[PDB]
Amino acid sequence: KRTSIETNVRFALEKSFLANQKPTSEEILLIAEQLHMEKEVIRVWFCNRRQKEKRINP
Amino acid sequence: KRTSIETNVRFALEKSFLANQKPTSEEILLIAEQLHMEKEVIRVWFCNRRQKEKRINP
Amino acid sequence: EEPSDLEELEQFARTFKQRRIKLGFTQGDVGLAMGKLYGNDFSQTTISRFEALNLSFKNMCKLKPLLEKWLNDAETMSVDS
Amino acid sequence: PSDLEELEQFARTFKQRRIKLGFTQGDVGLAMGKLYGNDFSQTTISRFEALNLSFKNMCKLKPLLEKWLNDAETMSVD
DNA sequence: TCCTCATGCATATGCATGAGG
DNA sequence: TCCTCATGCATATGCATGAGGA
Ligand SMILES: [Br-]
Repeated sequence: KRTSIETNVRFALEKSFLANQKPTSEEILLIAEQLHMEKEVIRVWFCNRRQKEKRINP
Repeated sequence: KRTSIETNVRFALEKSFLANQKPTSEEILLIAEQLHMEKEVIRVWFCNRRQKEKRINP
Repeated sequence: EEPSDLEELEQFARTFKQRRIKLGFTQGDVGLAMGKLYGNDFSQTTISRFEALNLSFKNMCKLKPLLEKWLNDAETMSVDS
Repeated sequence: PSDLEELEQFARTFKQRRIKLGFTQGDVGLAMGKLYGNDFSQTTISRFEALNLSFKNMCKLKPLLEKWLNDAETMSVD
């Protein structure tokens, strides 16, 4: 069970991370409203991008 | 002994492919010598690059 | 090499992917089932390339009927369960 | 000697040493499970070799991979 | 009731192999 | 090893899970 992002949605979703790396539950919902993804698809994406920022390499 | 292609080496090999898609065994040796690589790695790279060009979706 | 043959390959590739995912099979599950179904096993790599048409037209056309039988058999086992 | 440089070097040398032995990333994950009890996935090994893991998780895996290398590199030595 | 954290399934693909011309 | 052709091992990674702490 996986949901995949087109590509340009990811660029906008990345732009939102660079703007706010830790959004509130409300911001994530509006980010999803602006894009099209489910609200929980976005919650986890911000989790992993935070994880990836906390690594030795990326 | 795995062989990986440097990012900029891949651009150079692509640049030569767009100019000549089917080099001779002698040209392969000169490309490999100029890039300091085994001749078979260049030999195989040009094979795969021809194959992928004959795909419905490269 | 007609364009309707290329559109038949595009359409079926989409139909195979959605139906594989609806039935709950991984690409690797398909590769294994065909070995038991046709004797000749296939790899996760080949299934992936097929669903995306990362193969020659000649290669696509030879695999489509094989993958088609597997799907047809799977679509009738799921309506019976 | 910084300890972060110790992990970098060890991760780099582990990759070259794994490849010289002819082991895939997945084979390491499985060999460790049978040898040390908890198996790991090809994904986890790949991230270790590329330093795509936390400094805390990189430190937890190093000694495990360190023991496995000793056993694998002495397969031929009687 | 969202985060962090360790971890991996599933998929895409770079480099390769081998059968055959 | 020189080509095409069909195919795949091995690897990198996008998306996810779940245990555990605010
Ligand atoms: Br050149």
